[PDB]
Formats: sequence, structure tokens, C-alpha cells
Amino acid sequence: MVSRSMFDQLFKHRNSFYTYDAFIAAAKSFPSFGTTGDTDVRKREIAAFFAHVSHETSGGWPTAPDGPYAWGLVYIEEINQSNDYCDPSTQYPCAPGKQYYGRGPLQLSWNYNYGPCGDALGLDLLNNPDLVAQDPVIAFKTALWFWMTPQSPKPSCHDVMTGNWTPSSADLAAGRVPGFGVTTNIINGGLECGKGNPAQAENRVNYYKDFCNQLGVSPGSNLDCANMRPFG
Repeated sequence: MVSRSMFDQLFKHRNSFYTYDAFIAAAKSFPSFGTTGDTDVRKREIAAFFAHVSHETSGGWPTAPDGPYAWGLVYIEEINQSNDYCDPSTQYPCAPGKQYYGRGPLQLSWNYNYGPCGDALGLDLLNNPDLVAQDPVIAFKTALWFWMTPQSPKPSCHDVMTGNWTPSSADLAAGRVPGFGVTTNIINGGLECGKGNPAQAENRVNYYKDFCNQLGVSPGSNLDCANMRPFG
């Protein structure tokens, strides 16, 4: 998987909520994560997941010890907790008294994501969304759920990084060629790819390249997403 000492090197300044043991327990619920493909493909997948996590939870600053990519996994909850992040749903009804703001390593948000994520994990996250911010095993599981789960027309980020997604002719025409860039496109491409301001996407790439360097792997091809359109 990832050794404890390597986890503690990549995430040297993290919030101690996010324990290595909790990450390992979560990954055992998604056993193909980081175990798919040859050695370089596995390292790239792990670096890619951790890069996105770090970008979404970073407490870094430009003169921080160990540099601006060493401060991933500092944040648990979204700061502004005034909006409920509730879109009325008959399938995933918003629980009275609860809110669906961002929680965990990939900032799970909205009743319409807490619902299906919870169902897949066997946890009532729709009616107890605060679970994600209480229990680091659950927190990591919500992030791996997102990484590992297709949402047609989008493949899973896992499949993109491990050779299990082959683009259609339309994907290719749109610049969606397998690599790290497509994972940014899946996560938040409507805001960060295409003609969006490229700053956030370029930050994700910088974490990814740094983590690939530490793991001793080439980052591979197609890292940018400015030359690709978000999935329809």
C-alpha cells in the first residue's frame, strides 16, 4: 500500500485526526486502490489521490516548513457552515436539522452525494452527515468512494489512472486523454478545466508532481486540463 513512514513524510504537518491506521482501514474497503497495475501505475494513482486530497485540505503557506505541498490533510470541515447544501430530493431527502457542507479529504458535499456515498458504505450519512467529521475512517472512506465510483458519463478517477478507461472518439476530440488532467476534470472540471481560470488545476498538478518525485515515479502524460472540455 503506502508505508506508515511514507504517509508521515507526505503528510508531515497534517491534522492528527487523519491517522495512518484510519487511512489503511478505509483503503481495505476499496482493495483495488493503489494495487492496480504495475509499480509505476500504482505509485501514480496513490500520488494522484493524495495530491487532490492535499489541495482540498491544505493548511500551507508559501514559506511553510517543508514547502507549500507538505501541509495536506489539515482541514476537516468547510469553514462557512451557514448554507445547508440541500437540494430537495425524494430519493435523498435532506434530514431536518442537518447540513451537507464539505467534510473530509475530498470535501464531500450535498445531500445528493452524502446519500449515495452512505448507501455504498453501509452508513446513514444522509441522516448523520456529521459522521464524516467525527470518524477518520469514515472521512477517508468518503474520499475513496468518490475516487473509485463512476458517475456516467464520467469514469472513476481510479479507472482513468490505471488504464481501465479508454476514451471515446468524442472524449479524444475534446482533449480528454487519460492522465492526471482528466482526474481534475472529473473532480471539478466545470470550474477548473477548459476555459476556467487555471490556477487551482495548476496547484493540484504541483502537488502531484511533488508526490511523484517523493515516491520515485514519473508523473506521466496529460497533466494539464486547460486543453480539455469538461464531460457533458
